Amino acid sequence: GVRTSPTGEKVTHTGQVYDDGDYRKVRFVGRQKEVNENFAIDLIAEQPVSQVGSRVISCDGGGGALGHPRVYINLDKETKTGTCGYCGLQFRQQHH
Amino acid sequence: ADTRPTVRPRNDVAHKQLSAFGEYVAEILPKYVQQVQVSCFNELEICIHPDGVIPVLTFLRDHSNAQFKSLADLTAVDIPTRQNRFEIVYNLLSLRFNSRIRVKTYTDELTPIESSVPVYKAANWYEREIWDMFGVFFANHPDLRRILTDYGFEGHPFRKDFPLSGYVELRYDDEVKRVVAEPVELAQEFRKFDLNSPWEAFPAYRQPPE
Amino acid sequence: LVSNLTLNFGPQHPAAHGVLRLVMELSGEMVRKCDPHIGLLHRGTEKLIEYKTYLQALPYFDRLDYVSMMCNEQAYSLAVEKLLNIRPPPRAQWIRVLFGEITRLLNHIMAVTTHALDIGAMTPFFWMFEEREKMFEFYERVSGARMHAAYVRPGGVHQDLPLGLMDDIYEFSKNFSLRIDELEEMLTNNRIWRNRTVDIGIVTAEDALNYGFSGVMLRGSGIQWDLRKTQPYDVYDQVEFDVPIGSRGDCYDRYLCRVEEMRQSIRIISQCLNKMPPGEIKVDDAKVSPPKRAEMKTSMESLIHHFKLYTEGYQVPPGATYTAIEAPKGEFGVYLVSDGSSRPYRCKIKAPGFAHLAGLDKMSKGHMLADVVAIIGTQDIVFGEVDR
Amino acid sequence: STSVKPIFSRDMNEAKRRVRELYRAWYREVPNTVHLFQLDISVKQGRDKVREMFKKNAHITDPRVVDLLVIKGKMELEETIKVWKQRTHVMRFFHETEAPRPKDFLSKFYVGHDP
Amino acid sequence: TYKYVNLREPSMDMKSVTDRAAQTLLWTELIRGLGMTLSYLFREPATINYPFEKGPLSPRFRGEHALRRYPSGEERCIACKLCEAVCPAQAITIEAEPRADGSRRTTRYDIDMTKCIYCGFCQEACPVDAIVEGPNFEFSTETHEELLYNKEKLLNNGDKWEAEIAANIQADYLYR
Amino acid sequence: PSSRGEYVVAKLDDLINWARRSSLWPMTFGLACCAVEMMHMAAPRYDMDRFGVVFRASPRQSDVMIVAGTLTNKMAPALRKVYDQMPEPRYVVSMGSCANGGGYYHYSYSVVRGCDRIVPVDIYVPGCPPTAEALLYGILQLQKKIKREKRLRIWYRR
Amino acid sequence: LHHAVIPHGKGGRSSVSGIVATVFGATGFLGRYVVNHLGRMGSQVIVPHRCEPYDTMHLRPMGDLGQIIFMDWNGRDKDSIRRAVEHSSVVINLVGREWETQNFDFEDVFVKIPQAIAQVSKEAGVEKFIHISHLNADIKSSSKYLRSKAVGEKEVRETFPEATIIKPAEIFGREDRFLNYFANIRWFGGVPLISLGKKTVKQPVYIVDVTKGIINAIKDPDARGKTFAFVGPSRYLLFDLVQYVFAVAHRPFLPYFEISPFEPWTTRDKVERIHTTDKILPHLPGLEDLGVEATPLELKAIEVLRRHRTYDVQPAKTIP
Ligand SMILES: NC(=O)C1=CN([C@@H]2O[C@H](COP(=O)(O)OP(=O)(O)OC[C@H]3O[C@@H](n4cnc5c(N)ncnc54)[C@H](OP(=O)(O)O)[C@@H]3O)[C@@H](O)[C@H]2O)C=CC1
Ligand code: SF4
Ligand code: SF4
Ligand code: SF4
Ligand SMILES: [Zn+2]
Repeated sequence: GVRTSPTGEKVTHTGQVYDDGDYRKVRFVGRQKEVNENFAIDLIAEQPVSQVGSRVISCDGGGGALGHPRVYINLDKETKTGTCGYCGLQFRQQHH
Repeated sequence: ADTRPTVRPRNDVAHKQLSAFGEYVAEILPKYVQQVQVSCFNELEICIHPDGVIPVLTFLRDHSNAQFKSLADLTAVDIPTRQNRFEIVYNLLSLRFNSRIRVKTYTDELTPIESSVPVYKAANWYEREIWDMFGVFFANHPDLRRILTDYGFEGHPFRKDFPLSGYVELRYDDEVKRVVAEPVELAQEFRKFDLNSPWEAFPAYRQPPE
Repeated sequence: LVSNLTLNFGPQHPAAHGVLRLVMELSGEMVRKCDPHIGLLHRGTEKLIEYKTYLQALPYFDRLDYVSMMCNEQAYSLAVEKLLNIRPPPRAQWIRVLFGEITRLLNHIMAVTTHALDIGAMTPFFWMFEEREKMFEFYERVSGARMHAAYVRPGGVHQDLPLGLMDDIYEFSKNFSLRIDELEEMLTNNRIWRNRTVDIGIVTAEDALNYGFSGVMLRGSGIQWDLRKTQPYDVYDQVEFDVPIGSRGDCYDRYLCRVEEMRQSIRIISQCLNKMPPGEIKVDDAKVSPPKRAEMKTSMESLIHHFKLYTEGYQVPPGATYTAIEAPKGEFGVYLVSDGSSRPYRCKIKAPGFAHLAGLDKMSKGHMLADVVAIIGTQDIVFGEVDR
Repeated sequence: STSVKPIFSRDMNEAKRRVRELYRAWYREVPNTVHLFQLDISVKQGRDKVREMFKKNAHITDPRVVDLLVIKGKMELEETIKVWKQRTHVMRFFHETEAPRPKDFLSKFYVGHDP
Repeated sequence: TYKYVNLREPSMDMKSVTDRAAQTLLWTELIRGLGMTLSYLFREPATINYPFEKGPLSPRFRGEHALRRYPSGEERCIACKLCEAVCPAQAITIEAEPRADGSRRTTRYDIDMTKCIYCGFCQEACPVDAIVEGPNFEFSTETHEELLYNKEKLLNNGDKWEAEIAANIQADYLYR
Repeated sequence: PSSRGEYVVAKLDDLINWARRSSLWPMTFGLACCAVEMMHMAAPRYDMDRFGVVFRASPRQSDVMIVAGTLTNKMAPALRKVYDQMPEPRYVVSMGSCANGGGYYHYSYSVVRGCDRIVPVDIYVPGCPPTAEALLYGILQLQKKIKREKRLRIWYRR
Repeated sequence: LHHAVIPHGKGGRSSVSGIVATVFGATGFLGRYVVNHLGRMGSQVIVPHRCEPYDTMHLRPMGDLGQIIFMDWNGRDKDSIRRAVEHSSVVINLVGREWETQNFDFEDVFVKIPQAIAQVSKEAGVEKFIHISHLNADIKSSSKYLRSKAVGEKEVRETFPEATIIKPAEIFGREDRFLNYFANIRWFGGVPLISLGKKTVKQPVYIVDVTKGIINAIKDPDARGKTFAFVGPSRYLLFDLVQYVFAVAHRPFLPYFEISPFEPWTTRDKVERIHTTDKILPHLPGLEDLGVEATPLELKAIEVLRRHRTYDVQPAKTIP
């Protein structure tokens, strides 16, 4: 989601934008404010939750040595979805 | 030698020889030598009163059992926590006996050390450097002056109280058509990371209480 | 003094050894005195290292002598190992030796060729530099960086050799000796080369010791001394090679010595490939050797030791030492001083070219002006370590 | 106790000698310096600057220090005499490009934070 | 064990002397010197054709730092500041705040490609293989400011080359 | 023949912009490690000379300066002096990372933080050292940068 | 002042001053000092230009990273002008020529271009403005350079009533085309042709003096709307100057070139300004008011013509 300011400048996934009065945006004149449109926060939300059997499920981001360290995610609480700290993929215990 | 690939095999024979060779120099020149110590990695240390730079260095160079022909290295270690802040160090080689000894003195800003150039021609420039970077003055040096720093460097860099970024940064100015100097300004300051762990690392080296 | 001239190399010519401002005092045709100025490249390396971790400081030693890289790192590594009181695994010691000789090949090729480039001999510069290009790949295929590999570290090396490399180093070594014989076929017997480096810059045996010379300067005038034979460090006690010794003392012998050392490097590599042992490449002491990524991403202790060794480094026992190696140019060593913290307190770098340059005045007495070209070159002076 | 090894001068009376010896060394060299480097300041200006650096050290009292201050001066002069310095190095004592740094209190309180 | 390099004694026999006398007046060894050069004329030059050809490299090659993403697309970096704390030249600047969804992530991440020394330490210290160095090296710029890569530039490069960075890491992650 | 004033300028302007880039004679400043790569770039493998870029030229008949290595405060005045002696046109190319922002030695008292302070740089080549191939890319890139010059056209429109 | 322009630092190279200056025609002899002085303290600077980007390189060292910007524009266009002045805390116009082309005559560079710039600054709401007028401006003046100049001094005082128009006398400096004009152009390959330079009074000023004046004007809040002229501290006669010049330049002297493409030398109208007397305007505030002292031509003429001097000179007599 690239939502632009009324002044006409894009807003990054960090939210920074040179507001109306600031002179610092003059640099872009004749050039462009390079931004990356693959907003990280959006893409993860697209990925679906996963159903598991036991209270504890292990996440490694897939690939073992090529992923983040191994973390064990509690899932006793059912009012919320367990989340892997590193990659952010969610898990939830099923029918309970 | 022992069967432990992750440890350094001790060579005690060479260590014993240095201790035997220890008193050999402590007895011969007791007017100067203050302290002689041997480190566990087979390196002899001789502590000499600063006056005895020539008597001691000249001895080992020529004695019939030292024969330390070549001067390996010559520097100083700034240490602002001592009255004699600086600390010269001479590293000597001996091709005949195939061994190295280290000789150290102590001085300060205003107490020059006699040039050892007569003993070794090697220290012709190493003594310029020590003066250039640390400020210690060498008496009777044939030609003492800056060797490393830039001309008119109003300071002695390698002192521990000399900021890493200096005091003036250069730049070229069109108004005067020549390089100029100004007080140093950094686009990004040098971040000063604090690394010291708050837990005692080696109990062996523990300094006793005060 | 008749007419002192500030002969300057600031407008550097194609020699790539640094920038040298030389102040001389001629008497007509013949030179009579010299006074090199060497501050032109002093960057302050010996002062910055006091703010870095021993690990962070390692890349500096790579940029001291920028034609003998991996040899420099080995010099620093041995010093830290010695103070750490740990030994690299036997496989590591062979790899480091394997590249020490390869680096020594790199250094001499630069030394002999450029030393011949300065005297107008231009063809030998290329032929051998092509081999330097091939050798760069071995640097690049193990460490990923053509020159400043930083491959050698305290505790062994970083990554093990990739497959098909030793089987490819062998290919280089086998045909290499033909390259040198081509080199000698235009320098040794050539009369023009002889006229330039015979009876030039003769150094007396006693003086060489007094001024503080080392390497091909000492052994170029008869002195029998090579730290690879008297004070071996890694495995040199377990290989066979003959330290060439000259007798005349002039430049010619030093040129012969360097060419002979390269051949004595091949005789060693031939033994490193055949004797290369198996095992791990780094000390299996996690507190000094950060674990491989496999264990870091799986085990608790394996992670912490990968979280402190890359932010705080390893503590070193308080102390100081001087360690030296037979670097290609000459004796190279560091007077590292540790006060117990993960950052060195002091590090003096004994550049072999520092003493070999101060002694230029002595060697330059009573020689034509053009002979300083063949005198500076024969010493293999690189101002990266002269100034630091 | 104050037993201290001297460098050259055993007392201020001898030490002050080299200072006057030194001052003449500069005072007679400024004319050469201006012409040698083709600077663009009259011979008068250099000596006036020279006095300043000598003057700011009038407060000194230690015999050793004056020997040290003197020792540096010879090196500075020797480089100047031999033309080892360069036109740039000569003018670094005058601070041309540096704009007037304010020094009174109300000046400081209007420009920034430095006391 | 040593050996002598220049200790030959010229035998004073007439034939031998005539050879050294023959050598001088006929330049034979110099005629030989013209021989080796002639051979190299008829050899095949080792010159490659750039840019239509490239110099062989290796998977471990170090190039333009870049920031990676998981297969899902999420940023791998978690602002652990290991890379900053180890970059010898202090060419890395980092800031982080808890993102909207309360996940540790960066806000400001800058690499100074002029203070960088291209040492490879950053990719060694990353516990999640986020910051790496791609096989690209042709990124010379006409201005100094262009060579200051911030978070946006690094992410784009990572996305730009990711088709290759993984391929190299795949073949080489075992040695590490 | 026939052509407007604008057209004839472009073609005869296109010529010189081609001559001044097909024949570059670069002065070399071998100040540090990155000096070595400059030698490799001239070595047999790449043979920078194959593009007309000769190996050695008198600093007072150069065509482009390639600052390679660190720029010490002591050595800075010499560099500027050399720069002023270069006949126009003169293009300066910064090579490496210590000749761009002080590289490894950015915080060294005796290092000029980026040679651009002493002279105006045209092309910046990153990498310490920039692989001998990358440096060659910069030189090729410089020729294009020349190729995008329109002196006479601007002159005709004065 | 705007939040991002608050002063910060100690005024060095990388210190932030807060002066977002847009300089028009900065490529000229006068501009490069103004740019350099603005760059000295690190003030953000935008530099529109018309020539090749190559010709702007020498300005680059004068500014820190991201403080110097090289846009493009055209006098005949106002769309380009707006971009370069959209967020400038001040705008400086330094355009001008010593000769006329077939594209931009004297009026275009001295009337419309100074104006067109002024209006857009008003349209964009620029808070300040500076304009370089000529000391001898008068619509009844002989020199079309001056007559064209005299028109511009009016609109700029009208379109931007608060613009600080400045009217300096002849300027000299290292790259000046006045002291270098006499030494080389007048004499080289040609004996002096002075047409009885006995009545004229010339009062040139030093380039550095002008440069320091402009910056001080920007800082001052009360300088809004005023008008200044900068004149050396000592008046002189045309003939006395030329004769004295050859003493410093050590060229032979004998008391008493057409218009072509390229940059002409010794143009028809340029002569009138050499002979034209310097106006005496005691009522207009000058350099001394800006906290700037005039530097006598004796002190600084040495450096400019030192190069003319191939490989003990009484200073020129003054005229009250
Ligand atoms: N010595 C003097 O004349 C004195 C100074 N002044 C005024 O100071 C001002 C600046 O002085 P100075 O630097 O020596 O003047 P310059 O001759 O150097 O020209 C100043 C700028 O104007 C540019 N220029 C010329 N024509 C145009 C155009 N159509 N459109 C845009 N820009 C153009 C020039 O660029 P380009 O080169 O590409 O054309 C140049 O950058 C002058 O205008 C002058 O009236 C007033 C009193 C005395
Ligand atoms: S390669 Fe090394 S110097 Fe460069 S950014 Fe990475 S850690 Fe820093
Ligand atoms: S080391 Fe990796 S995960 Fe940690 S801050 Fe750096 S890029 Fe991010
Ligand atoms: S830029 Fe690269 S080659 Fe040059 S001095 Fe720095 S690290 Fe060495
Ligand atoms: Zn996960």
